[PDB]
Amino acid sequence: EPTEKFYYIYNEKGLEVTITARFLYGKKVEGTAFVIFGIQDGEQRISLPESLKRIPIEDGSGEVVLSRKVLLDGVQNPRAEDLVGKSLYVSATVILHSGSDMVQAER
Amino acid sequence: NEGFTVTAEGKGQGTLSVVTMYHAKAKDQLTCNKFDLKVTIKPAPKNTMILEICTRYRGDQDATMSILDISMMTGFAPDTDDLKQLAN
Repeated sequence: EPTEKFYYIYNEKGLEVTITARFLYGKKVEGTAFVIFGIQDGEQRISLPESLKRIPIEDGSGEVVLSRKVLLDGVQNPRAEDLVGKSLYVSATVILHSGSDMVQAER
Repeated sequence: NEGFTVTAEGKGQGTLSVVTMYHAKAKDQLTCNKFDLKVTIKPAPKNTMILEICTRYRGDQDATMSILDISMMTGFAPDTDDLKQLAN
């Protein structure tokens, strides 16, 4: 659940993503998470290798930030206005400390 | 799976096709696809042994983030200090 359902183009703070993982039966979870930010332009999906961040999830909560520099440099074009009209997606993978299984949740 | 006879009559043309779904034997299947792994276990020089992992990637470029899940034998524990050096 991102804090805002958008990304301001001039926001120097950058996109912020909050991971909230919980067990099905109402108990909190502990483990580690994987986040990768991809830019979706219609049917064309472009990935950002340098945005891969290994964040530890504590009490079913965690955060990760994409600095605007990474978004600008990931695409070859350094222009800003061209990015208007596109979309981003988050492909989060959560893994237990036990290593039982992992779930790929994508927004 | 058996042979059958086709009988057609009347005006018009139609497309008749037969597709058979079967489970075929694999050829040169690699259970360790894209990941060549080599575990070497040796006795140490309380009972303890030195455990070694040698890993490699089959791709052209260096692989992305990888995970080494380890589930040791019954009644075994990792050495604390070794994990301390491996952590930092």
